[PDB]
Amino acid sequence: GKSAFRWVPQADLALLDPMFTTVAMTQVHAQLVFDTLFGLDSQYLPSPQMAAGHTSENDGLLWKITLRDGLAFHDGSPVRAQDAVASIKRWSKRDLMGRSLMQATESLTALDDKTIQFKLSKPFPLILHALGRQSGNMACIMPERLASQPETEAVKEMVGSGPFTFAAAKWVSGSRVVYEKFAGYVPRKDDRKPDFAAGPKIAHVDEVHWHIIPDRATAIAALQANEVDGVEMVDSDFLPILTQDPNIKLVKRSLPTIGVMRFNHLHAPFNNVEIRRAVLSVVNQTEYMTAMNGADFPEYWSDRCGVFVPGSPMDSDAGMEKLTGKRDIEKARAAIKAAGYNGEKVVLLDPVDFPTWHAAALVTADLFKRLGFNVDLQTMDWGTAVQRRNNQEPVSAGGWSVAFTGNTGPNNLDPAGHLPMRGNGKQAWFGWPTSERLEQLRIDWFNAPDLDAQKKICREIQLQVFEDVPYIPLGATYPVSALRSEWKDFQPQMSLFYTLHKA
Repeated sequence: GKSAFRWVPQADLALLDPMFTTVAMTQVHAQLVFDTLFGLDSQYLPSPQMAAGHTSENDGLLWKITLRDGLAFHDGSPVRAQDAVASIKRWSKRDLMGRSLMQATESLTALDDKTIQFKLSKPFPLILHALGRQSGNMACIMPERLASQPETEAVKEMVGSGPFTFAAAKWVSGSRVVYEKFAGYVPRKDDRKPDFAAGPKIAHVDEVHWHIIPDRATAIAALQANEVDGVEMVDSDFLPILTQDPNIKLVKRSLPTIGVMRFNHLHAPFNNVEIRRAVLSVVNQTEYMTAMNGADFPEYWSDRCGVFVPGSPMDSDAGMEKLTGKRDIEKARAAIKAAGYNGEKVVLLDPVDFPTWHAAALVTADLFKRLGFNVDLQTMDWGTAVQRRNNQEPVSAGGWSVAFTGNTGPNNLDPAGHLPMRGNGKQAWFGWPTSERLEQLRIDWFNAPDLDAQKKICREIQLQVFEDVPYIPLGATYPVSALRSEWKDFQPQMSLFYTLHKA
């Protein structure tokens, strides 16, 4: 009699503590079992979820957050402010955003069992954005007895307040994970349409069953045979069959993989900003996306990708002509020669066993040869290339010059966790670009008073990325999930099992 949603995750579930690890499947698990003080909508803006509201006083140095009525943990005990305080303190040990919030917090206390109080040293306008984090790491609320565990010891007992309970006796490694609708869950008021994690969270199925199927062809066959209801990760090879199947609905997920060309900024030739800007002037995202993804399903990639997720609030047209304008090879060749390039060996790391990034390496090798570079395209396994790109030494000592990879997830929405834009030198992501401007602009975004101010700073960040070229975006590739056609309102921002429904 129980209704169930049968789900094929992209990987098995290995860890249960959402504060302990950022791995994708733990964060999906977390959105079934736990809840957050604030949710994010499709514009990734915060709104009350477990909270009823908030107040800001004393010139933004004193914040009060009130819990709404009807919150309960899966053991029946109500959620209090003391549980939220203990959860936030533990969550802030490993979460980047929570760490920044508590660095600005003088004291975090519960005034009663319903009101949370932040006493701030300096203003932190991103406090609601912080407490609204949905993944990596979800700002999940646990009972104080569990939130008091050390941040270095992963929590094993699953007691959340979210719309599903974790059936621990049904977690079978390599085979099954089972979640059961929390009968005691009281969704917040229905004053807005459910949208990502904003509005009421309603479970419309009695159970969610993860079917672990490592063979991707087997998983697709189960979906077409109506043996499962959804598959998290659909490879491009299966796009023709699934598009033709009228019983299957393909879901373009909201957050893409932004492909990046990453230089080694520590040695010639890409320690020279004029050479980096010359390469930027001939990168054609249409060519990269066509080679990496094919031309048959262009609805799942974008060739107009700047620093941030295309179409998201921080995205803008600032300086985008640096990518969308004419790709002039002759002028770029002349600029590289004028900059002083003299045939130095340029090592490209080619991961032959990773098809998309192998394709990006091949496009770049041909482009660099036409630019006049002395190209050394080194073929290796992806795991080898990941080790090689950590070397900071020059090419003469076995070093590298260009590498190719992708950045996924909400980090690409804003400067907080954005990896390639960072400019703190040898403390930055591999490649180690130095841009004091980009570092200061990121800090400016943290201190920005409102959304309009944040957007203006992210325009400047994009202008500065094109000027200093810490990396070059190659395009955005959107992952795809597949569902049986009867399932509606599946949220595309994250694999979520509330809101979705059949009837």
